[PDB]
Amino acid sequence: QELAIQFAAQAVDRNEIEQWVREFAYQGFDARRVIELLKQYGGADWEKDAKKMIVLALTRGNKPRRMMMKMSKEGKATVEALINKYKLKEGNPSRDELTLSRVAAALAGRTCQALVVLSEWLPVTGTTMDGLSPAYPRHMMHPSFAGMVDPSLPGDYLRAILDAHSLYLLQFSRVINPNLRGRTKEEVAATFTQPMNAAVNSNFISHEKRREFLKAFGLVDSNGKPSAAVMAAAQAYKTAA
Amino acid sequence: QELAIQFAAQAVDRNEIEQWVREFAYQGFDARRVIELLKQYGGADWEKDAKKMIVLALTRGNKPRRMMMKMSKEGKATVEALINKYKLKEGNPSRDELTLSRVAAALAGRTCQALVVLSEWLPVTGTTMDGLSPAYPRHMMHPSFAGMVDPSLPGDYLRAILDAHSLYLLQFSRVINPNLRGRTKEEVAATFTQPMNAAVNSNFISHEKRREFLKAFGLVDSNGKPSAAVMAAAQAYKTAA
Amino acid sequence: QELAIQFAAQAVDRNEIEQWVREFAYQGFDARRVIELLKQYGGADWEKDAKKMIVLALTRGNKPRRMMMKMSKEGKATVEALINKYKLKEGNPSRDELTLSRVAAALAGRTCQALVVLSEWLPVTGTTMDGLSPAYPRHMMHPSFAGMVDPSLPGDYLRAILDAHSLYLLQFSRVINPNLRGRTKEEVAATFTQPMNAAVNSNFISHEKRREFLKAFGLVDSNGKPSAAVMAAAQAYKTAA
Amino acid sequence: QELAIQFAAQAVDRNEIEQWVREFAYQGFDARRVIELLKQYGGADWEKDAKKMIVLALTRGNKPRRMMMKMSKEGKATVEALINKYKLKEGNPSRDELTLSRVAAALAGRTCQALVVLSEWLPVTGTTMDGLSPAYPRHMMHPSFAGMVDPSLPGDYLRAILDAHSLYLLQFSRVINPNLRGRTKEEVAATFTQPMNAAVNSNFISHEKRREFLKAFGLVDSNGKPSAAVMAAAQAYKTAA
Amino acid sequence: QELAIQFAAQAVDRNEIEQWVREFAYQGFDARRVIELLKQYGGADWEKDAKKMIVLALTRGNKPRRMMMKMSKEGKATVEALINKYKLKEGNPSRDELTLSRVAAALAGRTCQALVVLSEWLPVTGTTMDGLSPAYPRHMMHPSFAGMVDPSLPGDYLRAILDAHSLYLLQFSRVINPNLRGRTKEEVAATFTQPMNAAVNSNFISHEKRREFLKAFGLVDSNGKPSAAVMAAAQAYKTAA
Amino acid sequence: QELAIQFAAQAVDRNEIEQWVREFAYQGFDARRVIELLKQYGGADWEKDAKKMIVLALTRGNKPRRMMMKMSKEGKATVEALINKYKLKEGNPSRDELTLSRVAAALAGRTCQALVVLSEWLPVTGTTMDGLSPAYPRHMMHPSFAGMVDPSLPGDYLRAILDAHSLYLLQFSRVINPNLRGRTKEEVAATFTQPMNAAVNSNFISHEKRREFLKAFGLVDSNGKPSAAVMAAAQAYKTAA
RNA sequence: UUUUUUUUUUUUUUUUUUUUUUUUUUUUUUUUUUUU
Repeated sequence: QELAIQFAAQAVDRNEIEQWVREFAYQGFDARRVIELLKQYGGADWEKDAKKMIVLALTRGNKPRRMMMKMSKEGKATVEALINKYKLKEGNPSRDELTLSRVAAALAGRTCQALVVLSEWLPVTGTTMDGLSPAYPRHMMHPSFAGMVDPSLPGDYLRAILDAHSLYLLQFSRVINPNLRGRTKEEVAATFTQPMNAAVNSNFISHEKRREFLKAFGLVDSNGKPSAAVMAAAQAYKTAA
Repeated sequence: QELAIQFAAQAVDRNEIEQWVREFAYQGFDARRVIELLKQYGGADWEKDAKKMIVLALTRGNKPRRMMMKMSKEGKATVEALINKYKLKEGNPSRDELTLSRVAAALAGRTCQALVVLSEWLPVTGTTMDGLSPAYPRHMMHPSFAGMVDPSLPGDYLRAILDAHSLYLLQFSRVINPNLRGRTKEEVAATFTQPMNAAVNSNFISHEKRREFLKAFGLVDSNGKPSAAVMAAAQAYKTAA
Repeated sequence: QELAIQFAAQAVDRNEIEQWVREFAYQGFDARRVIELLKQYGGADWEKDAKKMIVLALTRGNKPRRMMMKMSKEGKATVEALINKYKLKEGNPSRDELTLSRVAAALAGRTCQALVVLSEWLPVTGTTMDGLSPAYPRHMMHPSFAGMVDPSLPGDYLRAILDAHSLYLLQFSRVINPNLRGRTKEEVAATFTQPMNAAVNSNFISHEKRREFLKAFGLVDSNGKPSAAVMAAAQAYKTAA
Repeated sequence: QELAIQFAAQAVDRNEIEQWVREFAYQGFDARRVIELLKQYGGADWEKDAKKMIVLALTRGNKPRRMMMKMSKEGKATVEALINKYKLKEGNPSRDELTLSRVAAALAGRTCQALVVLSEWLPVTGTTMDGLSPAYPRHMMHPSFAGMVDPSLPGDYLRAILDAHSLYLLQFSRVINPNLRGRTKEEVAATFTQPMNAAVNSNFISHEKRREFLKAFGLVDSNGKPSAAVMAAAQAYKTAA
Repeated sequence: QELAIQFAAQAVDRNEIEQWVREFAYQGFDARRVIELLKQYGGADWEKDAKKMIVLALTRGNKPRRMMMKMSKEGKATVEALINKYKLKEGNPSRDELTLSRVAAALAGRTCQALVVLSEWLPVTGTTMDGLSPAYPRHMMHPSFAGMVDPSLPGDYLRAILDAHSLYLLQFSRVINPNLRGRTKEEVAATFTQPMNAAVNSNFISHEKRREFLKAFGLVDSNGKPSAAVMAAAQAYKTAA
Repeated sequence: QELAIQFAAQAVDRNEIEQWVREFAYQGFDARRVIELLKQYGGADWEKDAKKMIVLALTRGNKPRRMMMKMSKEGKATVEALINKYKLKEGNPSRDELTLSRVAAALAGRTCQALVVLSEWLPVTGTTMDGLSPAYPRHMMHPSFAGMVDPSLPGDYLRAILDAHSLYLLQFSRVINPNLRGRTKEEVAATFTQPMNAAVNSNFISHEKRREFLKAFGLVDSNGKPSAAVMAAAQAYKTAA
């Protein structure tokens, strides 16, 4: 009956396992087919509407019918136009459905750049983040930044980017979710660490191209070492409450 | 399909984003509507009644029907006269509605000045605040002070004003809300930091005019550096329980 | 629309605000009404019955019908005689109504002196308070003592009297209220600090006359500095659980 | 109206207050009523049965019908004989009713002496108490010991006896009451301090006679100073968890 | 009425109290009844079946009908044969009833020796106990060990054996009782300290014979001083969580 | 009656006890039944499907119907075929039923080898484990590793492997179980230590064969001493929160 | 001298939240609690 030893003695095929992990992957976040659906509904005006949807998701939220209740007449007409065109939903729906958070996650490059302008209009302001860590990087102030993180970066550097980004996520998750307010750092960390690592390890946008974005935003140097601003934020998360 | 890199490589238009944030803005509070409604119901006697309502909201509270139960005959007639004229409500109602807290928040300048006289009649007395931080600024002893804070001030100075003001808010929020009494500093901070930052970043009263008020109250010097009293209160909040 | 600056630029009238704070004060002014009602129902025998009501409120409680259930035949007749004459009630009723706690609060001078005799008959004994702070002042062992506290006293000294008195209130509030037993020092403090400060800042009995009582009880010296017994009790409250 | 100063200036009559406190006293315990009922049901064999009831309450508990379920045939007949004769009950009944705890509390002198023999048969053994404080006084190992404590003893000495006695109460109350196990020393203190002080300040057995018992048990010397064993137990309670 | 002083002045009869404590003892003294019942039901094959019942109670538990559900066909027949012969029960039944835990408790000498062989088959393994205290005594790894403890041993030595044994009980009680998992060291201690002390102070097996067993197991030396392994485990309980 | 001493004086037969522990063992024989059922449903294609089920259980989870909801068309396909063939269930079912966790536990050899390829796809990534302990062993990244642990290894070495493996289990159990997030290290340890020790002490795969696997994975040397990576992870668990 | 638990637990690019929260010279509890 002890024939499992022979099954274990078998040489592991690296690519045979790589085929099944991509097949049995946690699908739902879409990312690559978000752009496929954006051009399907939007057509030619998909780029202008995507820019509108990034500002909308960053300042207000993910639920479009809830934010429409407390909004201006000018906003009410523009938001409803996007819901009836792109068939936008709220929460975590199917693979073929679109949400405001999914549009911001797929176009992570434009989203991170928009955070420099939209600094004091976010649920967690830049001044609040500056209090925890002096001169906190504005580009890290959204969960979609995890899609811009290069996993090929060295261990100490990769952890320094993720720990600095987790400082915002700790504050942000407690603001948007009221039942996580009383819960400790470790309890809050367990809710955002899983979708964060999934966005870093996603095959969408190559390792070299992702590294170029981090250099352009002024997060890492020519080699890959993070800036003093990132290092201070990563150290602040270690002693955070 | 990976054409999102080209969309991300695009230079972000600062003013194009500024147009949409004002369009998709959160329709809440608005200090302009309060003054517009005060002159609509009051007429000419709106300034004298506003002075009465600021003192009423400072010493008693926001609920007018609840405070009327335990009040003198002189007060009962004057308070009911304001409810039937200005159509005053309790809690968080619609944009077209008025509350005692909204009147005190819109006219933040007069409210701040009234705290110097009404020091020992507040829920949190000046002597109690003096125990935590020696010679605590009396002008910071109301959540409406956030509307007098200048966001154009340097980072270190802007945080010093907000941290000093948060020392009162920590004590005040635990007094008016009984379920926040047992909860830690971080838990209490999360409830008042959001409407505080919204009042600082609000377009009502220019950055230069707001800076003049802080100088007049004796909080900041000719340049913008806060006084020793403000600096001690900001340091006290860092080590607060 | 930004005309609130002109309303704020107005010079604050100290006495105009002083008129409205007394008008919009909590209830239709206490203490004075109690003595006015005591002479109205009692007549000439009001002083002897007040002495009886002080001993009754200090040893038993505020509810007269509840304490009558577990009392001697001699007590049952004397207590019922006071209820039918002075129309005594239980809890927090209207301005024109009388309670055993209100009689003890109005005549704070006689109440504090009675605590020296009635030391081991209180819910919190003198021996129990002497364990927390060596030689705890017996005169502070009732919430009515707040009416004998002089607010004109220097900041450091005024806080020393209130912190020493709060050490008793922390123990007393947890004894009379069972749901406050499990709650921390900060949670218990928030329930008694509000009516305590209201009795200190009350206009009943002059600042100079109140200072004379504290000197007579042996709490403060000829100038206003509290005794070693008061200073030790104030320090004990800072490290109290 | 400020004529309360004249009422307060009056010299407090020690004896006049002493008359009303005994008149308006709270009834719950019995002491005199217990012995009156023991001779009423027992008659001549009341002294032999009281000795049996002290051993029964000390080793087993207060509930007689519950302890009979897990007892020998010899015990079952003797215990039931006491229930049918003295009409013994369980819990906190009326003044005219008797319980095993009330018999042990009324005859505190015999109960404390029985603890020397019944040392390892108690819920909290003498060896367990020796671990907390070396050579712990055996006479203090029952809540009925509070009835033997002399309140006329000096402050430092009176607190030393109560703090040493509370060391047992802290362990015992957590053993019999399972919901008090998780609660801190201060939370446990609040449940036993009220009936403890009531027994100390009770008029049953004079101050001089109570002092003689403490001297006979070897707790205090010829003057009133407690022994090294009591002093060590009082110091152990101050640092107890 | 104060005639209790005369009743207390009476000389306490050591043996008169000793008669009633044995009469009013807790029905659990089955140490004699178990062996008496094993000889009645089993007969001559009682010694072989007792050895089987010790291994069964140590590895599985005290519920014979519950453990039979998840067991081999060979075990199912042997276990059911013991239940139908000795009339074995589960839980806490009457005096003249037998349970797997009662058989292991009565024959404590064989049970403790079986723990050396059955080390990794217990609910709490020997390797787990070695992590808390290096080289933890295997003979102490069962609540029945309390019946092998000599109470005539010196105070410091007696406490060292009990504190070392309590380290296992703390780990064991939390494994078998799931609601005790979240509860602190003090809460768990209160549940096992009472039946532990009862087994130590039990008259079954003389003080000298009990001391010989502890010497034979290698727990105490020729005089009575415990080994370095026992001393380390007693120190580990003091700093345990 | 005290004849238990003679029964205890008897020399314990090591193998006589070894016969009864295997007879009165928990369950039938798990791990053996899994392979027996895999060949029963699978037949010849059981080895290829087992490799697919290992990758599926490691990356997603134990519930097959829940993970199918958020998966690709290619993924939804291969998973549903395995449920209808092997009759796969979710949770803790009967002995004759199969789960994804049971397949991974029985074939522990290939499961440990799959973790060097699938490091960043696990709920707890390798980079996260590297932060707690530098260069954490990738073969210890699953609860099924306990089945590869050799119990015949020396005490200090055996504890070093289990303490290093417990570092992952502490992080993993808090990720998959949300109510264990707030609970301390000791509370989380009590839930995984019991099934861990059961897999180490299990008779499936001999002690010598298990030792060969740990040498092949690069965990222990030629004798049995663990590597510096394992020693650092075991030390990290001792100071872990 | 009781409690006898079980290779289990499989969570999720989302939980997107609001210038709000306005509490009270009040609260007046009782030699009890007796667990295995």
